[PDB]
Amino acid sequence: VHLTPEEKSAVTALWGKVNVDEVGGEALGRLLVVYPWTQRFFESFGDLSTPDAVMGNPKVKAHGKKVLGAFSDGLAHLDNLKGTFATLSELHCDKLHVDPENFRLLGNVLVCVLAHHFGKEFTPPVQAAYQKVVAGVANALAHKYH
Amino acid sequence: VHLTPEEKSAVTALWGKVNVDEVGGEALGRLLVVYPWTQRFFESFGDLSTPDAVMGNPKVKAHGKKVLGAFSDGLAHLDNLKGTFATLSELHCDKLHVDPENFRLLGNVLVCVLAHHFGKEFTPPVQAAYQKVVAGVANALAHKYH
Amino acid sequence: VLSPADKTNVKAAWGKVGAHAGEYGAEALERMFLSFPTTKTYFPHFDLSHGSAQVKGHGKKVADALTNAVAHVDDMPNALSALSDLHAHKLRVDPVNFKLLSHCLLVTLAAHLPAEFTPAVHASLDKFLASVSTVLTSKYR
Amino acid sequence: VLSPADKTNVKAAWGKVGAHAGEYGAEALERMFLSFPTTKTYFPHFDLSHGSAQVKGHGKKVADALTNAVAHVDDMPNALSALSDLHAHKLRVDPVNFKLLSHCLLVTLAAHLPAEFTPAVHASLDKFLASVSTVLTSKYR
Ligand code: HEM
Ligand code: HEM
Ligand code: HEM
Ligand code: HEM
Repeated sequence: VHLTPEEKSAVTALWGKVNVDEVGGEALGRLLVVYPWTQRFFESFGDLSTPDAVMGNPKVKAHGKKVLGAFSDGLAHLDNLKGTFATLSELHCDKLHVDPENFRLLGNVLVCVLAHHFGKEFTPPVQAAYQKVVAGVANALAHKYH
Repeated sequence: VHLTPEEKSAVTALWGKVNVDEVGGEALGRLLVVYPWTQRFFESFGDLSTPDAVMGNPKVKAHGKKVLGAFSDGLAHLDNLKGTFATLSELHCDKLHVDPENFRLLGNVLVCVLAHHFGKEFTPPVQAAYQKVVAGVANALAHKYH
Repeated sequence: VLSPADKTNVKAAWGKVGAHAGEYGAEALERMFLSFPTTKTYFPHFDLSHGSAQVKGHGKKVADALTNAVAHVDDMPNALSALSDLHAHKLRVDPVNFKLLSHCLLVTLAAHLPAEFTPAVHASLDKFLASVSTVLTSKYR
Repeated sequence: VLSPADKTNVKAAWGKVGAHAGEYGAEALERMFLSFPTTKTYFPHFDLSHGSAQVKGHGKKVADALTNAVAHVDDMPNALSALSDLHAHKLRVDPVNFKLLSHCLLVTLAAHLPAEFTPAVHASLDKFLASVSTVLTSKYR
């Protein structure tokens, strides 16, 4: 997407400090908790009945890790989010039947998780660089839908 | 905008049958009537107190045909809507302070107006090509917002 | 907030679709699927192709539900309750699709009720489909 | 509709903002103007530069309004009817923008009440901002 380099840099530096393993589990669990209809896709995941059932479900914690590594790869190919994500775009569509609006909810929840973790360190400006990225990743994922 | 030349041909054919005088007055008219808060921008046309007051105003009318003609112009440039509307984009941002979200509203109203008019001829397939167009123009108009 | 003119507006356009409600239903669905391909994510089990007997049946059901909302405009909450239940707890359709369908039914009506598809009746049906939407997404969370 | 549980969560989180509500409302506005510049179309008369007194000045008022909806959680429509009228007939702010400022207030709370910004509290506060935005845009047409 059209990040500016001081934008690319500020995103990059922060991403530097993220624990992907724990942060993926968190954004994924928070999605399932604030937008409960999104649980329609994770029924084989067991108990999603309460916030703790969701938040410590090892199945959610482990999927969260897969989603964030994929995300991670994305941040390395910021010039080419579309091809980066095209086989994942086709998977979510044709086999998963995932409405792309879910990609947008997730990005919003993730920004919430960056702020919750970095505090003051997640500034308005850093927030604006990340809003751009999540939008760039949601679009790349929605790209192969037909 | 990723239109098919078959979609480009269906858009093009329909558009050549369009009474711009009648369709622009009608599209601008119903925007002010369906979404009454878009009237804060046209305060100066004057009396916009009713469908009929609105629909009747020759300012509304002269201004709808003016808008429909910038639209025509971009249908002649489907290839570069952004380059075609950069200045129009900058004026609406820097001069008129219009939320681009209103661009979106106007494209949907246009689509109801082309349907209203072509009845039977405005098929799902033609509606679909026109949805893309209106989305493209909205985005191109949104482009120089800062 | 449906005003008495709005309610009138709506009872007259809709009384006119009359025996065609079902075809307008199937028609609004086909325009949605073509114009907004993401909405097809919800009907993975349907034959979505043109003239589908599946899309047909479905149009009727949607149109039947509108008809009954029309006739209970006054208590849409209670009248559409089984359905916000269904949508909220079983189907779990993201709220943003409600606007896409709404638009598509607005466009089917314009194309079919040239004479009644007046600006004031246009503003009314729009407000109408918008409160049906709200009622149907009221128990999501 | 806000459950008891929601109401409890919101009083409790709003509870710790306390004396920073205004400083948090200023900060939320700033996040908003910077992550979605289109919202700036409504503040063409304001100085939107960092530290702008105008901005601090407005964040306080917005903060105050929220504090009062929390204060009357059980009557939000009546506690806020006046600001709905404002937004509806005087200001005429497209509804989409209520969603952007709700998000930026969540982000601000998250950045400052990490201890309390829990998944249930987060679900609670989201439903509350959603329900405040719904009151503010109820009188549009
Ligand atoms: C940042 C956006 C996302 C990324 C990068 C992402 C990445 C991935 C990856 C890498 C996989 C595994 C692919 C495979 O099994 O071969 C996957 C699977 C899946 N994704 Fe996503 N995903 C994203 C968003 C979402 C959202 C928001 C939802 C629904 C709310 C979703 C629904 C699914 C489902 C249901 C699966 C398969 C789970 C299972 O194994 O049973 N995805 N995703
Ligand atoms: C849908 C795409 C749109 C196009 C192609 C467009 C095009 C135009 C054109 C061609 C003009 C004349 C500019 C000039 O003569 O200097 C203009 C002016 C203007 N436009 Fe738009 N416009 C669009 C949407 C909108 C919408 C939806 C609104 C508001 C709800 C809006 C608000 C205005 C205003 C307030 C002016 C100033 C006109 C006057 O006072 O005479 N525009 N636009
Ligand atoms: C105007 C708003 C809507 C109305 C009045 C409506 C009405 C209905 C009705 C009457 C049924 C059938 C229930 C039955 O046989 O028990 C149904 C089912 C269904 N609806 Fe909706 N609906 C609306 C919006 C939506 C939207 C926007 C979507 C997705 C884009 C959606 C997706 C579904 C699905 C997936 C089913 C299940 C269909 C089947 O499997 O047979 N609905 N709806
Ligand atoms: C949902 C949360 C919101 C709250 C609680 C809120 C509250 C307020 C308050 C308390 C005021 C000052 C009115 C007065 O002086 O009595 C106000 C004015 C205003 N609001 Fe909001 N508002 C909200 C959403 C929005 C949004 C989303 C926008 C636009 C992006 C907006 C734009 C404005 C503007 C332009 C003014 C007048 C500013 C001025 O002229 O000084 N509001 N609002």
